[PDB]
Amino acid sequence: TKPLDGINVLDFTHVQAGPACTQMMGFLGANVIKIERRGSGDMTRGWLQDKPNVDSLYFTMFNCNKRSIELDMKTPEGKELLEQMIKKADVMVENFGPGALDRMGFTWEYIQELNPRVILASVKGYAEGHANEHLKVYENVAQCSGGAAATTGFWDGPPTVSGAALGDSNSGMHLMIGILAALEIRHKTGRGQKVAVAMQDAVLNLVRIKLRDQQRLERTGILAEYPQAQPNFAFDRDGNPLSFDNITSVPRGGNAGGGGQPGWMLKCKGWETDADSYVYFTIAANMWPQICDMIDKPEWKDDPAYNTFEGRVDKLMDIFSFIETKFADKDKFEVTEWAAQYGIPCGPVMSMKELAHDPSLQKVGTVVEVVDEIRGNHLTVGAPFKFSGFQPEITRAPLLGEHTDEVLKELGLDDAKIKELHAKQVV
Amino acid sequence: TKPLDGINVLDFTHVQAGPACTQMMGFLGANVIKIERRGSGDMTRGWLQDKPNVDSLYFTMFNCNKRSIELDMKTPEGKELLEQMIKKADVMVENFGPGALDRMGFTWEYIQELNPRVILASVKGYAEGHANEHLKVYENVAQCSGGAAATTGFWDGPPTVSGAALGDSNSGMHLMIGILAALEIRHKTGRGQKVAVAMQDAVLNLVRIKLRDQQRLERTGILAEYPQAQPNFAFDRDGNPLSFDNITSVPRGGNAGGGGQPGWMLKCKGWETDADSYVYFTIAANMWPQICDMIDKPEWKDDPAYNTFEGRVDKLMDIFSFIETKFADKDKFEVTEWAAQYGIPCGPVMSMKELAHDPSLQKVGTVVEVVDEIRGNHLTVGAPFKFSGFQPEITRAPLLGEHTDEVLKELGLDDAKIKELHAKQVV
Ligand SMILES: CC(C)(COP(=O)(O)OP(=O)(O)OC[C@H]1O[C@@H](n2cnc3c(N)ncnc32)[C@H](O)[C@@H]1OP(=O)(O)O)[C@@H](O)C(=O)NCCC(=O)NCCS
Repeated sequence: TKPLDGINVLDFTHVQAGPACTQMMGFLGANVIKIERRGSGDMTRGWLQDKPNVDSLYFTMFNCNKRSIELDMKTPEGKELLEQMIKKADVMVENFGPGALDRMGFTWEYIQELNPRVILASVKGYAEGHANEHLKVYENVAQCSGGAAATTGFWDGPPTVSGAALGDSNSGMHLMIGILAALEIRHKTGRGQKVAVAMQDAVLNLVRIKLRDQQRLERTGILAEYPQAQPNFAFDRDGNPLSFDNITSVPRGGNAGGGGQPGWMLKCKGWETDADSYVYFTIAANMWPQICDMIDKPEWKDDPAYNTFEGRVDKLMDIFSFIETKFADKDKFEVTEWAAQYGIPCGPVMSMKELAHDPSLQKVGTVVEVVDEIRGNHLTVGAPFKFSGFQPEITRAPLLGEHTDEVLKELGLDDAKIKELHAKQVV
Repeated sequence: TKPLDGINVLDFTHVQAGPACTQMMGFLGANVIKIERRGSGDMTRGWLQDKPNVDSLYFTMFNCNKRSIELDMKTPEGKELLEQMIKKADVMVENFGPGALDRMGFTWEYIQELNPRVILASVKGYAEGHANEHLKVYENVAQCSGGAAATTGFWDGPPTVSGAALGDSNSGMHLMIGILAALEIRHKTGRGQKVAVAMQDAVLNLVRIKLRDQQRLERTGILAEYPQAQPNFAFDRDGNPLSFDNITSVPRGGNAGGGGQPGWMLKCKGWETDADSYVYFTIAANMWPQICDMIDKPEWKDDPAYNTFEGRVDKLMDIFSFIETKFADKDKFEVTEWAAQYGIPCGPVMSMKELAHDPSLQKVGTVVEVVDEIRGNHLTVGAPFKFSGFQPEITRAPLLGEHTDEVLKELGLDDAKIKELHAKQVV
């Protein structure tokens, strides 16, 4: 009915990486109890707010399907409460930076003694045992540490950060694989495990195709399909030409295909006026004829300077310029619909405005209107996994300490034991 | 002792998205049996080969921990073998493009009739029921459909793809979450499920913070922390300033922070000839004092134009421009180490060559040497999740059809039948 119904998650996480993971577990039915610092709670609450003294969108789009309890974990009575909650939890999730939980008294070793069944899941910057184990890491630092930044953007520009959250949310989703894997192993052992994802490794996993390319480069000295391998196409900022004579580490390739077969980002009508008025167009080698028909170049079906991967390298960027020319007069949608007639893989650059209001994404539950009576409704990204046997029921993100008392009742605490704790500045 | 021990995966997948997912399952212990086209098989085998007549690195770095059987599924005899295999399978992963398996005869409904326990997992371009459900989609096409390209690169350049495989490996990791969540649910119901991830939605899920930004922009007309909101810093290509006056959809922000904590990509010594000689440098709020001592500008500790996020977010670029000057004569690693002395969140852009031979990434098992006695050893990325109770065991990718016979014999077949199928050109 819902894969994580009845899994309870003691969630210590803050910001993006850890909360993204617990939220998505929440969307699959887990009972996520989020533990927050007394007074402020999760930073994201006060970051980039749109209305004052209202939880930010940063917070709400990463914290639906959870309850909040405030807790000072430095206090004798808070540690006592934690022990009870650990005994009821299936997974504890944390992204606190190294040794921190151990310093609260909750080493993996003691946790095992409190609940041999509980899984301990962590996000960190670097793996345990890495020389950089101790370094401090946010989204873009991890994109840098993991290879994305070096391999993204252009040959004549800097390393470029990706808009997508290659380091926070992607670590989050990786962690969520770890957690589920550990739940799968517990069915056979009766025991919990420790599991950790490092932002660098999560990034690296997504840039695995670039570690393909580094080895290709080391062994052959060239990467035929990169723009720098087309003679006198690519120039550094001083007008000097670029080739694989000089390159010993995988370079930026602009809008080249990557793991996609050859491709490029082509202008559509209005690109001067509209930043996102562009398609991506792919030359699959198996599609050469189809493409010649579309662009009205029958002469290129048989010329061997044009009809194999190999002949095409001499000229790839000239081909792409010539295709661009046909799109000169059509918006990205006309171009995608035209391309689709030929089966060619080609699609528009969707702007975020287009995405936030697309009827298709709301039909399938991928953009979702969350009903929030307190802060006002708001959009969010649902579950990118679709299942035959159930639908996520997303509900609004918790207010600070909203559920503190309700959670203490589920633990078995009389109403005056709760009164004590508020006054003691534990909760 | 290995989370997917005894899970049997009927793997139909090719290229990157699907295989990434089944490979990672194989690392966690799954019995992955890859079905391949008679004669050529997975097209990655012959795409960017480094040695002739040898499976490429693209194939080997996405197809460890699997066996190969060749099979013609359009044949009566091959459908019969498929039915037998589906009855032994726990999960059946596919990325064929829509309706394809249904046309082979294996609709979800017949599959259930064969095995009410099997999970059917799919990668698709767009979600079932989306207007674009039928479009063909590779890596960078999905990056475009999902919002990443629109929000990646610079305000004065084109939408830009990421070097990270946001569309393929990303999608395959999200699928892997769907698969594990379905295995968790099957312990409770005894039943399999259908599960699908669309590349558009996998991308969009990593781009959630950009949906936060769209809504902030819609509600307030401005994004204070984006470069375009510091007066006269940002210019479009032909001499004209840029502001949020004109911007209704989240724009490209160069190497801005992404979140609530501003950062930039900063030149280090050697940048004019070394593409990856840069550092990312994040102004955390709490860390401004320490930033002021590393810099040796102590005037900024009490100047309110300088010591608050509100004070800071109109001179932000001037500030990075001056921190950058401190780094002109030091490298990457020097700068980072200077910055760790103050717990400042700063790190190097790692190059792919630095990462390919980094000793830490090899010690923690994230870059792993694969022992491949037929093609030569090669590197690959291993498990990004680290577990206290087991270690993945990485084992080389299969030769086309290497395991056909072996797998037919596990299907209870007879050595006469086997040699008949080879001859009948079905295997
Ligand atoms: C995000 C990150 C950089 C934030 O750093 P930070 O502002 O220093 O916050 P910390 O996580 O280190 O926690 C602050 C301290 O207060 C403690 N603390 C936090 N909440 C508490 C509470 N509810 N009660 C008592 N103590 C608490 C922590 O144990 C920690 O203790 P310490 O002084 O012994 O180190 C850090 O958590 C991190 O690098 N984690 C891994 C990677 C990551 O998630 N970063 C990207 C952000 S999405």
